[PDB]
Amino acid sequence: MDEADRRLLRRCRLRLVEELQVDQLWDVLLSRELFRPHMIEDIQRAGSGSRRDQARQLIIDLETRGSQALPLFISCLEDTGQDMLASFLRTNRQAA
Amino acid sequence: MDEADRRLLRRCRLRLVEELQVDQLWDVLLSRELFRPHMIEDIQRAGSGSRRDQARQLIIDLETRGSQALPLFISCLEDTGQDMLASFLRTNRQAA
Amino acid sequence: MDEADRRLLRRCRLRLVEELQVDQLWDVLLSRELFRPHMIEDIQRAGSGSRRDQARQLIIDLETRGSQALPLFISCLEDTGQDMLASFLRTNRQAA
Amino acid sequence: MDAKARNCLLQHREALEKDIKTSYIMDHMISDGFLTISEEEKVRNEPTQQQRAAMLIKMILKKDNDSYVSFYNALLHEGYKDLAALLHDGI
Amino acid sequence: MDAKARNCLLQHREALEKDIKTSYIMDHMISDGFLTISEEEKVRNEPTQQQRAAMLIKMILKKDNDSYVSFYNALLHEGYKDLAALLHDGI
Amino acid sequence: MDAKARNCLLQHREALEKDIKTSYIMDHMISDGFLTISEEEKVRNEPTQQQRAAMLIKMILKKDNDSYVSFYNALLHEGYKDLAALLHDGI
Amino acid sequence: MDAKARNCLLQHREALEKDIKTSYIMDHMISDGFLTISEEEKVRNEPTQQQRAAMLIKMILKKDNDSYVSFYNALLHEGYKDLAALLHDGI
Amino acid sequence: GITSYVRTVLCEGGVPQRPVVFVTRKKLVNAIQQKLSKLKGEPGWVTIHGMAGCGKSVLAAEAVRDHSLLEGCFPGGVHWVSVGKQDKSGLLMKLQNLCTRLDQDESFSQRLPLNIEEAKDRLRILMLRKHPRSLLILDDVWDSWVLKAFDSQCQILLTTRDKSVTDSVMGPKY
Amino acid sequence: LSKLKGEPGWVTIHGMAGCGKSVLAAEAVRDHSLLEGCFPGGVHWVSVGKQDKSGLLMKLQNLCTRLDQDESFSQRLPLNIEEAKDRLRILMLRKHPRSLLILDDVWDSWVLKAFDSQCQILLTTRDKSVTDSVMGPKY
Amino acid sequence: GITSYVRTVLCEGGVPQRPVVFVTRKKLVNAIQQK
Amino acid sequence: LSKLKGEPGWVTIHGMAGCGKSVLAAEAVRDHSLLEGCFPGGVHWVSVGKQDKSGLLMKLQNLCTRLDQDESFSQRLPLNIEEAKDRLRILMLRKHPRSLLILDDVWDSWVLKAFDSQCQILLTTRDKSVTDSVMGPKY
Amino acid sequence: VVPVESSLGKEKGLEILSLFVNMKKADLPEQAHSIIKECKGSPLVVSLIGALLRDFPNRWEYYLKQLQNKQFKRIRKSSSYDYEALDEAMSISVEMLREDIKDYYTDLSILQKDVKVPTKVLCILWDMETEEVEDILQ
Ligand SMILES: Nc1ncnc2c1ncn2[C@H]1C[C@H](O)[C@@H](COP(=O)(O)OP(=O)(O)OP(=O)(O)O)O1
Ligand SMILES: Nc1ncnc2c1ncn2[C@H]1C[C@H](O)[C@@H](COP(=O)(O)OP(=O)(O)OP(=O)(O)O)O1
Ligand SMILES: Nc1ncnc2c1ncn2[C@H]1C[C@H](O)[C@@H](COP(=O)(O)OP(=O)(O)OP(=O)(O)O)O1
Ligand SMILES: [Mg+2]
Ligand SMILES: [Mg+2]
Ligand SMILES: [Mg+2]
Repeated sequence: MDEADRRLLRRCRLRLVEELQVDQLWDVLLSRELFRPHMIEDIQRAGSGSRRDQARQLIIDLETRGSQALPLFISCLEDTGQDMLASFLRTNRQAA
Repeated sequence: MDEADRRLLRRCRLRLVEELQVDQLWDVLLSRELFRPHMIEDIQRAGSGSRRDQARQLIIDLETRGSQALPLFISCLEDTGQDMLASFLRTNRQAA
Repeated sequence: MDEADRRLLRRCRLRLVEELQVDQLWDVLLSRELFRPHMIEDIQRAGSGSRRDQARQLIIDLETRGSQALPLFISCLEDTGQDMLASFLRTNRQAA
Repeated sequence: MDAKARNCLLQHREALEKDIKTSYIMDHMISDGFLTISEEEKVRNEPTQQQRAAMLIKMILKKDNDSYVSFYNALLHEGYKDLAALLHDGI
Repeated sequence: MDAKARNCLLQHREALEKDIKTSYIMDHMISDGFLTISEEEKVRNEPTQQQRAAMLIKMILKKDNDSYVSFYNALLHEGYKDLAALLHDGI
Repeated sequence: MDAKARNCLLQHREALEKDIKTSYIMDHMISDGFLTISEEEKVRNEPTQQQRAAMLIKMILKKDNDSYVSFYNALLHEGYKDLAALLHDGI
Repeated sequence: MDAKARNCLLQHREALEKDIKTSYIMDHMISDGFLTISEEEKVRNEPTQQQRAAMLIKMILKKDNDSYVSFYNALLHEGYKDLAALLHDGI
Repeated sequence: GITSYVRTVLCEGGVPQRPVVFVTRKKLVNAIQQKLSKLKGEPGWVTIHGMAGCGKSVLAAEAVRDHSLLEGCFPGGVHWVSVGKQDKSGLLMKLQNLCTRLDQDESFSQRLPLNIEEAKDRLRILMLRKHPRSLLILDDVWDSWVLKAFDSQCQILLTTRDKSVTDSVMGPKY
Repeated sequence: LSKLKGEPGWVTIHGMAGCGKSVLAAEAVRDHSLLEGCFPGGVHWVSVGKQDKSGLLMKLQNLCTRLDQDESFSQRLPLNIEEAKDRLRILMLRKHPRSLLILDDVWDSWVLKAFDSQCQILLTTRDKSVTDSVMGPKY
Repeated sequence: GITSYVRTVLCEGGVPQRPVVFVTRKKLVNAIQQK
Repeated sequence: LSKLKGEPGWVTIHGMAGCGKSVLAAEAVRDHSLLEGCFPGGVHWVSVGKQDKSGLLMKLQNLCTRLDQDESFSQRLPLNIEEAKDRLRILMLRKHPRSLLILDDVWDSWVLKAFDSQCQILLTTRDKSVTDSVMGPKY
Repeated sequence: VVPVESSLGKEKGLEILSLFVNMKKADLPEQAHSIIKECKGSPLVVSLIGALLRDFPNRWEYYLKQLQNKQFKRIRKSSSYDYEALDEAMSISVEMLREDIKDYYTDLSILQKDVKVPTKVLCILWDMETEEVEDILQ
């Protein structure tokens, strides 16, 4: 995963951990092979297992998923209906 | 970073290490490029990793970030909502 | 604990921590005196306290519990009903 | 390890450190018998994951060829496809 | 510093080293302007807190009277009441 | 300490370092009077448990006979049965 | 290295030593292949960061032109913008 | 119009300040300076000469007195050495003294060379790394071995009475 | 004395013997206003007296030791007058940027030749011929 | 065509710079260099 | 040799010339059991020979250099025998707590007077008169 | 070992002479061609003549006849090179030879500028046996 995407996930930390809805993402992250089944459970069990803790662990692990981690993540957001979040991320990566 | 700002960070050591809230600063320090991702991790892992130890390492490393280190630091404090701390620092640098 | 057992537990690390069920082991590790009450709590508090982290710390500490650490560990696995895991370990040590 | 192996690691050790999570990878390497418990704790003890990755890689560099393949298989098995791809060159 | 000051320090430097934690005290002395960043790192770099305390005290001994009062105020402000009491004699 | 004691330690100090965890053992000792808080921090400050064990053992070797028994009782009390067994020879 | 390069370093080596943190910079230079592990430990072994910086700079001064650019890129990449600016003159 | 900064560099260099009662020689100063500009890089020697008391030193001091040629051209500071006339022993001391002057940091060995060549090494190395963009000016000079000694491969300009003096030396001469 | 606000400069004060020449020098600097605003550098006084070449040499080393309180500069002392001149100039230039040096007596020119650091030094004396070797504004 | 860098290494080495009035001996230089 | 488990002590071994006197000394310590349990300190051997006062002095400095491998102690060497005695005693006391020193020959008392560090030293020889100046248990 | 014969090239020396006096090669005077023949490619002689000419462009023939004279005491220049003149260099070489050898060289003096003499005649003058005579020459 390049520095631009890693920095983007860092700068956007708050917006992300405040807005991410993970309940319906699990299957899409698996279905698109963004994360492996073992990591998915690690994320769901992160911290207190609260939506925020899960969301935070998800975006941190994202840095380790390769060059297509972000656009793949964006695709999962969209098929989950999280359009504003997907939009914000897209506009940022596309601002190049 | 000039001597006035270095001296200011020294004289204000206590107030700073007693008041600094770092949890929500990380992303702003990164987003404003005050510190580099590697240093940010070094700060978070400083000492026992306690809020104070992190806060102390942050303000020490600040001396090495150039002439805009302080006003940039002040901007991160403000976008974190640490208004009294930002105010105190501003009044001091502006007292010239 | 001899080198053969120190290597067997390592080569099977995954199959172990990636299979180990610790919830019902605690009392058996204590009841058989495989570990001391304070180490048991250290293991349960390992990392995020996740089953995996606990399982990983358990098998690492096992190296320090003497020559009967493995066969004693195997006995705890069996009285916990973890037959496949106990079987795999037995077949390996018995392959001599 | 091989020259091309050691060099492939060095050539991509930065991209690796910036992404990979050491715990799962060390579980594999421990199981494979290419990483020790002590080595594992030195890596885990690092303050940030970038340093843990850095320490792991630092260690693997002084290891045999089989450890290069163990690390490569672990990356694949753990979802680090693109990074495993970059290392395919090395052996 | 004064004779009585320097001597009061020496008379109790052992009890001090065996109890005081330097970081908080150095925050105060840095703010007061009686300790430098370099001096602070030399103290912090010491392997054990007894040596850090020992280094701090070693430094303060060659300092002016105001540093003796800065160290004394810091001790009080930091909860080392009994040790500040012992130093009350010195100035 | 006794020749056989000091030697028994040396004869098994490697197996010990490779397995024992110092904190619990130091809790016992620190209570027996054979270990000092400072000694305890020097051991705790070591980067790896093998070095902590190594430091503890390094210290115990220069100690009296009672410390050999304190360390032996601690090992037993803490579950290091086999290692306590190996030291039974020493006193 | 070049006269202007070496001189640019000397002209600003003091401002550099008073601000830069060597570890991150050495990670870059090691990766670039312009710093060795031994050299890295000599620098790291220094008691204070000013001496570490001083040692690094002392070493770079006897290096080739590419090392001057490696150090310059590292500074930029690490946030030492103003100091990299001052060295822009050198090559 | 002297810049404040120019004086600061010049003070470090040690060139004498121009006599209070002086009168510019614009054409001459301009010529030396433009020529002096010429060896933009790479070694090089400049000789200036006249019958005794022709304004030879003052021009040298005056030429460098200006900001434009010096500042853009010469990132290295200017060092002035007063060579005079010397027996072999006397010459030796000047070298050590230039050694002490140039190495303000003292990082280099406190011990001083007992051999001329070793001093030549300390000069060349110091000019090369410590201050290469540096220009060295000499005063008088009456025999060749002297410039042989200073022949550091780094620009040095000698101002004098004999023009024969810079014949031993190698590199472009004007 | 205020006049040479910056840049080198020498001041000579003279009278027939016992005219209050030193006391005035001490007295002039005795005041806060001229000294404090004007002279961020400290004031250093040297008692030159009358000297053979060897005697003069020692005073220089002694001024060297006096000025370099830190000792950062080489503990070794110059055996050559000029080298001492370098240590003075450099020390005046960096270590004590705004410093004023006062001299007492002085009976021959080479002496001021020695002290001719390009940094303000004021000599107080009996002969007014003495400061003729020197260069820079003289009052 | 001297590289700027070549001169920088050469200066450190201390070899004299070639006399301004010189004339290459290509064959000879080539032979020594190849050898 | 085991007998002086602690606290100073000297052992003398003697015979008419060529009785196996040294080899036994070398041989006795050659074994693990007595040495290892008993002697946490290393063993140091010194070949004293026969010496004029000046000659003796050097051996002491050489033992000084040998014992202080770290070099933490002053690089400068004592010019006085007693000072060397201090360096030995102190070094034996702290640097090598359980050490045993063996000597070869020895022909006059002042010599052992010199080595009389209060730390066990065993001298092997021809005269048995030699260890009469010394104090502490002798066997 | 790479062995440098002292020769140079007539084309090259003209190249060198031009640089010494700064003129298009053709613009060079008729005198110039002949002096180079004397030079025999010892670039030291060419630089030595060349610099010598920098001072006195008018006295061009003079040195021509001077080298026609065959004495090198006339030609001198201070130079980067470590000797006043070409005669100066040879003297330095002669001294080293061990005294027994040294006398022999002088006998060697008689031999023509351009004769490859068969070893024997050297044997005859020396009166010393052939296996020996070759080695000193070696
Ligand atoms: N504007 C001026 N330019 C040149 N000379 C001046 C000027 N004003 C006054 N002078 C006089 C005073 C000085 O004594 C003298 C300058 O000395 P200078 O030209 O350096 O002689 P010099 O150093 O060449 O002599 P020497 O050959 O003996 O070294 O000319
Ligand atoms: N207010 C005053 N001003 C000047 N001189 C005073 C005053 N009060 C007393 N004196 C006397 C006492 C001193 O001996 C003397 C002052 O010495 P001073 O004027 O420095 O002589 P001097 O140093 O010029 O002599 P020399 O030329 O021998 O150095 O005048
Ligand atoms: N097993 C043995 N034990 C003793 N001596 C042996 C043995 N084997 C051979 N030897 C011979 C060889 C040696 O030269 C000699 C041993 O020397 P040693 O007994 O140390 O004499 P010494 O050192 O007492 O003589 P001196 O009184 O002159 O010092 O005996
Ligand atoms: Mg002159
Ligand atoms: Mg007076
Ligand atoms: Mg013997």
